[PDB]
Amino acid sequence: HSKKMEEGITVNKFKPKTPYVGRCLLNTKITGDDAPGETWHMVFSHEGEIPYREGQSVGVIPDGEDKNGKPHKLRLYSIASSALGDFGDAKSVSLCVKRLIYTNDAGETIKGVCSNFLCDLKPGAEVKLTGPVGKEMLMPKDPNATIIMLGTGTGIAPFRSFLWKMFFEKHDDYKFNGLAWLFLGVPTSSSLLYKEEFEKMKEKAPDNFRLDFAVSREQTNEKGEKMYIQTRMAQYAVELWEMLKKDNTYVYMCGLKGMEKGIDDIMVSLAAAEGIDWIEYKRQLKKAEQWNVEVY
Ligand SMILES: Cc1cc2nc3c(=O)[nH]c(=O)nc-3n(C[C@H](O)[C@H](O)[C@H](O)COP(=O)(O)OP(=O)(O)OC[C@H]3O[C@@H](n4cnc5c(N)ncnc54)[C@H](O)[C@@H]3O)c2cc1C
Repeated sequence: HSKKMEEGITVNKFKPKTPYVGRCLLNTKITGDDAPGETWHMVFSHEGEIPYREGQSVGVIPDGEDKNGKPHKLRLYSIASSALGDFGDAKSVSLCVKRLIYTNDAGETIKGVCSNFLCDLKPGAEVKLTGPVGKEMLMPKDPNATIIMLGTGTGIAPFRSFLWKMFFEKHDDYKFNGLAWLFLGVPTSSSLLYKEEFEKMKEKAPDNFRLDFAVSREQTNEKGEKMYIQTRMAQYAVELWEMLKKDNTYVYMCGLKGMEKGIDDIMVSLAAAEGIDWIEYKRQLKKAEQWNVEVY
């Protein structure tokens, strides 16, 4: 029994030993110059060979060899385009990639392998893909579901996937009529990803879509606290709490591993005020497919 759209999904049609070789169509930097670190939206051609669904991931094998002459290990990326894709023909796949740069123990700058390879791609370059992978983050079957989406940074990718399908496409068997509520936490305004597409979706389905941003370094709450995602959520504590108690409410969380703790921290308090132990309630939601997590 699934409450999610699990029927007929494809998984691992392509594998690390026999990846699908697609080509880069476009690669654009989607963060502003201010932004701490860059994020790029890149689109690849797959000619219909990767039949993915919204919520899934692909694996990427960056070109080159590891320190032992073997091929690099794959890295996973949530797909950021809906199943029809950014061109609406089902033949392309899009990624949202943050370029990883750090400094090691000796103070030397180190570029992360797959992220820099991807962010550096030029239209026409080839890229090795595996997958599709994943079941955790598939959409609910119920077209009148209340869907709450909590993302940080690149974790916006699967919710973009969802939202294109819900609001930018016409489907013969699916018409969303519920309430979708996205919270997106980023550090700067220059780090807001796809804001312009979400603003058009809001205009289109004002009654079906709610939108909240948490820009940590630029926003504060009354106490004067930094606006983190849990910080912005708390401002709607009563409402969210109420939503969580309904059977047709589904929560999805995606992004940096850290976000999980601060959210559990708000929730623990909301629940206890009600005589509810968050740890057990959360476990029951996870079991009923209502609390869906992918952090990395
Ligand atoms: C399910 C899934 C979905 C994902 N979705 C996406 C997505 O949509 N977009 C995206 O950008 N990424 C996403 N990722 C992350 C992605 O898979 C890669 O891990 C990321 O792009 C970096 O890999 P890389 O090859 O560039 O880095 P690597 O060359 O693998 O470098 C990684 C290593 O960097 C080290 N490191 C990182 N920061 C520091 C620091 N400050 N100090 C010291 N060491 C450091 C850690 O030791 C780590 O093991 C996802 C991961 C998973 C599991």
